[PDB]
Amino acid sequence: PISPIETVPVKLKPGMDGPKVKQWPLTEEKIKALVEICTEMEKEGKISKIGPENPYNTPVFAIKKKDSTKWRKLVDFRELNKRTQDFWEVQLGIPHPAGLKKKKSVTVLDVGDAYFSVPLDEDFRKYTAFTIPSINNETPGIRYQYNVLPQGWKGSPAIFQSSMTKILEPFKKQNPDIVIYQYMDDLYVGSDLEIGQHRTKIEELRQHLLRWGLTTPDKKHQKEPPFLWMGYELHPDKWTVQPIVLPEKDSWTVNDIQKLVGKLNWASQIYPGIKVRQLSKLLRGTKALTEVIPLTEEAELELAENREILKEPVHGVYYDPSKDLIAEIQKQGQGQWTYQIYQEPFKNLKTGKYARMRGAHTNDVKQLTEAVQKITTESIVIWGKTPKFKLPIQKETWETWWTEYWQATWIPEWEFVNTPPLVKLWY
Amino acid sequence: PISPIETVPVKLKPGMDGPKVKQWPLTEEKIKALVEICTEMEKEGKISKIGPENPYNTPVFAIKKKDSTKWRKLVDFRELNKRTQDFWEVQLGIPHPAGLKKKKSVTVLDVGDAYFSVPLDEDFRKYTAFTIPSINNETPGIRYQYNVLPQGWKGSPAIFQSSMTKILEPFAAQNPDIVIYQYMDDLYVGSDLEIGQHRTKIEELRQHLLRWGLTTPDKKHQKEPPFLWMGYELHPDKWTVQPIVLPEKDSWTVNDIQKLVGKLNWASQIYPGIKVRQLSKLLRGTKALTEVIPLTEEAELELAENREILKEPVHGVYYDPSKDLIAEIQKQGQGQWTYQIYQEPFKNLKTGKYARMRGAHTNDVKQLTEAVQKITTESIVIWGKTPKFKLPIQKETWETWWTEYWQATWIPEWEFVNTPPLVKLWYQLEKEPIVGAETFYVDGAANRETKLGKAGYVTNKGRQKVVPLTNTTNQKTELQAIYLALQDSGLEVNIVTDSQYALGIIQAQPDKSESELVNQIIEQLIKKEKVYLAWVPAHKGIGGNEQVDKLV
Ligand SMILES: Cc1cc(C)c(Nc2nc(Nc3ccc(C#N)cc3)nc(OCCCN3CCOCC3)n2)c(C)c1
Repeated sequence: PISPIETVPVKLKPGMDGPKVKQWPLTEEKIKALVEICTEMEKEGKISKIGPENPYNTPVFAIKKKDSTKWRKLVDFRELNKRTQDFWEVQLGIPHPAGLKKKKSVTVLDVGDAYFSVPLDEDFRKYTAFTIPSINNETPGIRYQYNVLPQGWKGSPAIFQSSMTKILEPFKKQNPDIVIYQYMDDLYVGSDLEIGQHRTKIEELRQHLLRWGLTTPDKKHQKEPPFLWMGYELHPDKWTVQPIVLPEKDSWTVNDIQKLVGKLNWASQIYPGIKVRQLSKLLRGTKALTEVIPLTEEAELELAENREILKEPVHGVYYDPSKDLIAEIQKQGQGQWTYQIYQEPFKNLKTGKYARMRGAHTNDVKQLTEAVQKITTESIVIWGKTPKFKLPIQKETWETWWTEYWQATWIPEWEFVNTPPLVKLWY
Repeated sequence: PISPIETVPVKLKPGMDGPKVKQWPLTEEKIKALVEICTEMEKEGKISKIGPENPYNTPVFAIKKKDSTKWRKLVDFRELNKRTQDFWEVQLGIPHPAGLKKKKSVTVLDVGDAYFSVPLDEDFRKYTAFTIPSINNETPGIRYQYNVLPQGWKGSPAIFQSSMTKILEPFAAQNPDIVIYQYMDDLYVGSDLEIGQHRTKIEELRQHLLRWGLTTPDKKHQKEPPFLWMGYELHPDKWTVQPIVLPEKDSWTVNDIQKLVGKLNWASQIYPGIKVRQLSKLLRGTKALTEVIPLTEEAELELAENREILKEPVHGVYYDPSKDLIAEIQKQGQGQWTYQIYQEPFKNLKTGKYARMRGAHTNDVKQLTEAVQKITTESIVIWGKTPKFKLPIQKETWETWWTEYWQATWIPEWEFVNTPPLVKLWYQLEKEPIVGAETFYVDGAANRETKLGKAGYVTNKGRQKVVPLTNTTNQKTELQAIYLALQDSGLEVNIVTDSQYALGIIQAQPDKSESELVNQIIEQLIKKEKVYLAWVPAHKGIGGNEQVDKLV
């Protein structure tokens, strides 16, 4: 493509040097795929080899987007983002529609191929350097830097925003009810249409974007495949902050009423208007744990009142756009995971529960990875930004295998926890 | 001895300027010694004279070694180094021999002038200027620059490897069979070509390099293969560690123990069963180099154990990509582990161990899991794949644990090895309380000042006991109360405690610990048939709590 307007001048935060991040070691298989991909990109002007005078580095990974046959390069621009986008969230920020979360169906479209046309600022190219590593330190890595807007960079859709809103406008006029939102490499398209028409309307957009130059390889063929559900089609109407259920038993043992209640007494840190005392008067006899204790009048009156009080959500819990989002996840067994998204402790902006299957075909790391992506997509749709996870996993075993079931293009901030709670079935 | 290599463009740190430091006192007659070197360097085009205009002088030194037939002189560039840009960092680690492939023949070439053979960027040479001051009254001294990569300079290492790499490309592309490794001023060439063609090919490579001003030798090595490379010993069919010696003393300084634990770690890559438990537990604190540390009794057995291993020599085999990559782990009881990596029954590619100094309450299955983690990383570095594991654990015991553990855990394909000591689960807490079993409402309390406390219990059978405590803390009494209930109860027992801490230790199912109390409790839990531990809010609880808590 012809070089358009000269390269958009890109500056960074005052006194912030480029990213200098070490390159994770990779399998031979991945280095091979990374090599093919890069000599193919270099062959197309997208990237160029660099010298020892470029001291910066940004990690690279080989994932499998279609995971069918061919690989896909995933640059991790988390560090460079923090060093540039913080002044490209300000200088060129894309506005986040608060209505996207209310649409009946939201489809995600990868439009990452768009950027590969536009040149990047010559003076800025240096900071996009990445290294294809060598096994056993045989050869110093293969070093490239970008010549066009890199995928994974937040600064790319910011620079491409005008061109994108222009391509989209003649579709937004025909369909004024459809909310379209560009987060990085993806468009989030949400309509209140019925499922059948919503997909037909997405295909109209795919073809519209195509006859203006943009490809969107995520579709494959809808005609004749084997049994396989779509990659991404969300329904944010379901997404709320779920209430915590108390055990429904026909009779109660001391132990039952002692494991009481499912986060009560700590729920008093979430729902402050709770009295447990007239339930604590139901034992006081140094009883055998397995002994059955009958209900009294005042005991039921502090249960029924402490039950409908949990189905009435917290008050004063609002989103703070200056505070980062925090997502904690708890492994629950039986192929199930519970999570919470918050900013200040016990003030939950969102809670949900991921569920894969009964088991015997899916391991922990796969589940957690899918859960982190699943949560992150909720965070994007809802607040326009991603959370910082506190993962129930050893650091190195995540840093080894996270890229194995990672189908997403963005990457959230990690963090690893070491102390388990008693708050397992408290959720 | 220089070449028309494309120089690499170099900048200074954005706001900085060239170094304008000097040296006033001189070294007497050692000035003309620096003259003889410079003119001979100038004639070779390495340096160039210049008049003192817009100069950035850099201090100059001269130094002879013992019986030096030829003097050697060099410039301290630390100030300039602080002012020049950062580069792409040179080779982090080194290629580990266990992951090299065997060849019919290998050669090693030492590049001559190395740094002075590669030109320096023109617009940057102004900053490498230095002076040769003569006599007094500030008479016009001799001032030069550098036309090539200066010896000590910050950019010399990375620029050289960049040049060398570019220079090898028109030969590597004329020789796909030959593989070449670069490393510092060294070059390590190998091939499966028959020794005739290989000797010719090495000679072609030399003549290539020589026409690019890089001098290389025809016969230089003071010692032939095996190669005394990097603490290693590389033979044509095997690799091993360059011989190390564990020195014997009567008194041990921290530095000497610092050296010893390093020489042992460096040996642990091939010599199986090396231990650094009590030898490292001495360097825990307080750290002071010249301080003399008394050698403990257990630390002396360990050293004796390691000496017995280091006695006879052991070697490792190289990598065959066509054959499986197996790794097997053995437990060594005291929190330490060992592993071997191999493709063949009687030879190892390498060995190694796992530290495990995390926390004060740990578990055998978790430790094993961390070992599989450490090895998978090491495998991915050296060979670029993950090994098939051979592990001393039943699949029932593994399955039970990861299903029960709060963290996510993953483990690649692994097979059980019946060879003891096995990794078991020495006890499992009941998930539900036990009908017919006595209930022990325990609680422990203490004073953080008097350091006195009480550990007691009260049961549903009406039984009660309270034991006084000294030298204790609220966390010690909270566990002592549990331990007491176990002592006094039958083969099945329900225990109720008000301590998140206590329940925390027990529910972690540790089989070993660094607390004698916790270990004793473990012994009881193994001996009991069924144990259910239950939690209850401390302050506002049932009422059987403050019955022994209000005693303190
Ligand atoms: C001190 C030193 C000396 C040399 C020559 C090397 N290089 C080197 N060593 C070996 N092993 C060896 C060492 C010493 C002796 C003796 N005597 C016999 C075999 N195999 C290769 O080359 C292996 C090439 C494998 N491939 C081929 C292409 O894909 C990438 C890697 N390169 C090294 C790494 C260190």
